[PDB]
Amino acid sequence: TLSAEDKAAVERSKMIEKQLQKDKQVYRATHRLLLLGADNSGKSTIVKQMRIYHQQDVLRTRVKTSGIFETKFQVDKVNFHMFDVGAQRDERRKWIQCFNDVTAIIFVVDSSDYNRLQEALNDFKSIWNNRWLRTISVILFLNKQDLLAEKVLAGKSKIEDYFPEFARYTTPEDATPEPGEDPRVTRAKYFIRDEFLRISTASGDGRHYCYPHFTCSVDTENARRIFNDCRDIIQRMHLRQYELL
Amino acid sequence: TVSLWETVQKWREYRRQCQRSLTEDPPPATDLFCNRTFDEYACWPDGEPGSFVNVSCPWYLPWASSVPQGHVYRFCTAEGLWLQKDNSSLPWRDLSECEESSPEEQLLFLYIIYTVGYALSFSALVIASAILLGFRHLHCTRNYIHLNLFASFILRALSVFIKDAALKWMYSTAAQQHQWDGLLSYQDSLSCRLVFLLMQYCVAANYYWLLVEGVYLYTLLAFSVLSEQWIFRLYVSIGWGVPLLFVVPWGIVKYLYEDEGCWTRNSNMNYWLIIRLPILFAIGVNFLIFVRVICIVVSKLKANDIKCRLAKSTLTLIPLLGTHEVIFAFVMDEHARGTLRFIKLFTELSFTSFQGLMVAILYCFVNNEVQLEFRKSWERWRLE
Amino acid sequence: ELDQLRQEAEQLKNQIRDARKACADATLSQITNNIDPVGRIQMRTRRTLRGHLAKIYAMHWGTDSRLLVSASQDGKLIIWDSYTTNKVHAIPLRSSWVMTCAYAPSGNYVACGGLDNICSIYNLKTREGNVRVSRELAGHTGYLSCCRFLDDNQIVTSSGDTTCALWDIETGQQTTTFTGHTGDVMSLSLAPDTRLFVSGACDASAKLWDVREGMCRQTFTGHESDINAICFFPNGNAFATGSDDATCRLFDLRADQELMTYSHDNIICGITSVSFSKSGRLLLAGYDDFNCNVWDALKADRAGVLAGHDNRVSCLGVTDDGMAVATGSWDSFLKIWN
Amino acid sequence: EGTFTSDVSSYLEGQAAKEFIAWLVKGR
Amino acid sequence: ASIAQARKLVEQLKMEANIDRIKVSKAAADLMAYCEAHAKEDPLLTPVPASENPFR
Amino acid sequence: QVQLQESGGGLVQPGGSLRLSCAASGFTFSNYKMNWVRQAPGKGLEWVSDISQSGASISYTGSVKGRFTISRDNAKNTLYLQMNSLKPEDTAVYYCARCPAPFTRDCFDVTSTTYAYRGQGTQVTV
Ligand SMILES: C[C@H](c1c(Cl)ccc(C2CC2)c1Cl)n1cnc2cnc(-c3ccccc3[C@@H](C)C(=O)O)cc21
Repeated sequence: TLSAEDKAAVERSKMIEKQLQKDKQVYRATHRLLLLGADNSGKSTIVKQMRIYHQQDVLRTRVKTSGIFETKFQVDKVNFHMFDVGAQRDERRKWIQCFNDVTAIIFVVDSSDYNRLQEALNDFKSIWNNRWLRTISVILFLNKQDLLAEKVLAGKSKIEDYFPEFARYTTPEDATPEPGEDPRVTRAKYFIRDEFLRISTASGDGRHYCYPHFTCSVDTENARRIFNDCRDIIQRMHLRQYELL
Repeated sequence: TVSLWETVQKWREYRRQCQRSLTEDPPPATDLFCNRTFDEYACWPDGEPGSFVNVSCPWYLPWASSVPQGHVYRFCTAEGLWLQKDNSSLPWRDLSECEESSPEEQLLFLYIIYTVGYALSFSALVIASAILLGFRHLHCTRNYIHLNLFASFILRALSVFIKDAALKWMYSTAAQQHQWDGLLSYQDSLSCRLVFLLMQYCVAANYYWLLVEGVYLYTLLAFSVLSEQWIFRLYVSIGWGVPLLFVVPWGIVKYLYEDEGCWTRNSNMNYWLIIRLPILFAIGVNFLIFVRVICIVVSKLKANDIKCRLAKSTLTLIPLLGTHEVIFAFVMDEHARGTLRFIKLFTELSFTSFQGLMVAILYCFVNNEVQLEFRKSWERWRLE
Repeated sequence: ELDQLRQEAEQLKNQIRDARKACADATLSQITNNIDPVGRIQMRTRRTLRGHLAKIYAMHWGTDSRLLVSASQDGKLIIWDSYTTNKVHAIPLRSSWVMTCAYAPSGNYVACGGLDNICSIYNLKTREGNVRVSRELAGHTGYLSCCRFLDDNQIVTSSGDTTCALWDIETGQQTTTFTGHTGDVMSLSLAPDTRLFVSGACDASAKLWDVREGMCRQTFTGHESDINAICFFPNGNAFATGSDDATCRLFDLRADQELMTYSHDNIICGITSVSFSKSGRLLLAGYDDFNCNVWDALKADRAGVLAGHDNRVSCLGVTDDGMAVATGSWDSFLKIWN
Repeated sequence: EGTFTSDVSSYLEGQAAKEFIAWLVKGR
Repeated sequence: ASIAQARKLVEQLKMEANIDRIKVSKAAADLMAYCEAHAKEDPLLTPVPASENPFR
Repeated sequence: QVQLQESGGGLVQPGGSLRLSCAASGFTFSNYKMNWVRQAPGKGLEWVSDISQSGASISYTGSVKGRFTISRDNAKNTLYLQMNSLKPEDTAVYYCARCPAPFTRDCFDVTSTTYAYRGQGTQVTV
């Protein structure tokens, strides 16, 4: 009997609900990834080398203060979303809570720089034991493998000086050295990987894992590695709601 | 088997023949001669003093061909008074010549077992559906397909109970006598056929809603990006609608060529394949999905003990995906005879009767999300 | 020299401490050890609103007691109608990461903002009756966490670069910039005259500004950890603060001192949103353990709980007329309590 | 539940003919 | 620089010190008076009858 | 008002022993995970050691493992760092930092440039 106002309001609500239902599929069909790292990690290069897989369409203007960035890439029609954090202050304790519904937090580490590698280790440990990131799997990208290979095969490194465990260490049994790699380079690479996996395995339980990867600088398969890790994360999540795992 | 209706029809024909024979045949009426009598079993002609009147084993017998040779004997007194056994109220009527020439315990045991299983399944599943529907947090697309599985199991239990009641009534003494004399009992009413069509539809919908769950799980593990609403509508149409496409043709083809009685017997093994072949397809498909999911679980466990976790995963996947039937199912009804029949029937009936209870326990009473919801509700009730 | 400057700062801090100690005489509890207890208030969700696909991070009540705008990390600014659970607008955001929201005190504008260091201002009533970004305000070198419409032509924004700024929508400039914080400024609440406003920073300290002049008048210490939310007494002479140390606190302006601290041993998680009631006797506050907590300003005894959420409560606002309380939480659901 | 019913019915009706014959033999 | 920041902090502290601080008893009395004056007009503290309440 | 004061820094010959004490006030000491952060001249801040709420969990950086010892006195609200066999590379300004939130394992922003709950530093020269 009211009609008029009520009828128009119900019509508008139904149209808005149709729009929301249409946007639900688009929102839930894309995967959001947070890219974390430091200045000397090749993070910009990693973003550039996955960006090649995607009235003026050019948007180089943007904003001088930037804020949050974005880089959308498509693999096998899955349409990942990758959020590189731009011009923000040092402390990340209160805007990292926004990234709690995220398929995976990509973490990029400079293995070559032994001086600041402890800082990366501490940052990874802090990310691992954050209350709002206790279910977010971290994909580990140990960048700058070519620089590491150059550094170990040239001396003047003394990894034992920074880490008093290299001398009392052995190459892992499951090591898979690349054809042509010296034993020393593989030893150092797997030592760094085990250094990160010590934090990864401690705590963590079973609700989130770490996926180490030896990304060198410009490998075209970084995006495929990200896709495979996201697929594995989703499969493990789906196997857990069914209590099959 | 030999249906009762055929026997009573043949008895009516024999009675008509005997009635016309008593009129056509003239009585000799000789010295101390008897007269024609009808004991409702054999057409007795007129007798003679001391003459053992022999009448061949009458037809309309359910066995009949079992005793081709044999005569029914009924003598007469020396004064012609239809000699009686020990001077009783009826003539001496030895009929041992035309006589007969064990599954009951097994069937009763199976009935008891599966009735208890279906009762437990019905109770546990109504409780589980109430639990899943009351908690508005448990409204995923996964928990919508689970609810339809529970509804299919409940419908199967109701149809099974109704079919058992219909069988017990239609094979009672009162209905048997009604079909004996002149009446068309439950066996000749359309309610019988409707009940025994509803049974098969419910069974098929139960078999095709475990397939839907396997398909959904495979699509979750395999290629995932999809439209939730359209896919759920497709699964609803493929769970409650696909079984119609081979149940309704079964009802149409068993109303034309093989009506028998109440559509309860399967004397023809060609019309019964309309519900066996699709069900075998839905069983076999769920085995492949079960194997693939177990392979994926093994890969996930190995990538990261393994034996116990894999055993638990297989034992919790067996109830959900109906892969406990993969053992026998392809053992066809045409070849299975004897102890194999009892073993296959016991496995199928008992395990699919308790499958409802097992699924309810493993996916609505033990599931960690349901326990978390109950604990949250209890804690909220600690403040009241 | 810097050591002498540090010594002078320490001496000034001690002087301020003893000056504040000269007015303590009797605490708030001693004065208020006569009021009858408020009693248990049981609030049941009258309306629950559905439609957000992700966690909702902010919300503002319109100045008509009816309309309500919600901001969620999905990238939507849905404008509701709490009377009939009707969706009126579904404004799509340019940046999905939004941590604030606002409603102009006329019903004509609705702002937002987030990790993009930007403040998008949306016009609600145009010739075509459509929403569109009237202006985008840039100039903050950090994530933005709160927008409050001071008027139809000025909004105050608090960001993560330890500064607060006042904007002019017509030009987009930064007429007055408020500095003095040493940490991220999370939440700000204007006073009920649109003349003074206060902001709670992450350095465990609150401050009051002067809008026009643009400098701090007083600072308030006592909190041990980061401040996540802050509200204002309806009389404009007090403001409650909620921090990560699981303690709500009530400050005062004329006294320039802490008055009461709301805490309990059963409570260990911080506070995410604080909102006073119309009479200033119900200090509602969200919590990280998925339930709010109806406190009270004077007795400081936790009275009631609006426990209905399956995830962190992220926003909480009492309506101007006082007949509703909306609680938006990370479970993507808004609930109207009464 | 289709193979079992075709076994119960085939045996239940099998004894029905015997009961009918017995009724015709007992005296009807 | 650090010296400029320290000088600004010292000036801010000096400006904060020169105020007219009021005893907390009077502020508590003002808050109590406001609460008891607006108690009857608060719908949350004093529930409104369901007929008048727009949320049903 | 959270305040941290450090003392015990001074000139020491190489191989010597220096003890640093950090007295804290304004917050419940037992509820927070305390850290030690040092900043070498011409470089950035570097994390040194951390200690849990109860003093059970202890960790150190590689350069100081086996030489430095960190302990906390919950009753006295004081944090200690015992330094042994000082090296010339250990000359730095030492800050006594605190985890931002209580009852938590993550220590974010402790090594940041403008962290709030950090001491004003004591100079140690070798
Ligand atoms: C379908 C089934 C049935 C039917 Cl009607 C007729 C004959 C048998 C057996 C030969 C295989 C069975 Cl299993 N059924 C249906 N409603 C029943 C109620 N109760 C019993 C049941 C169950 C256990 C023992 C005995 C009984 C019956 C025979 C009784 O007491 O009359 C059996 C019932």
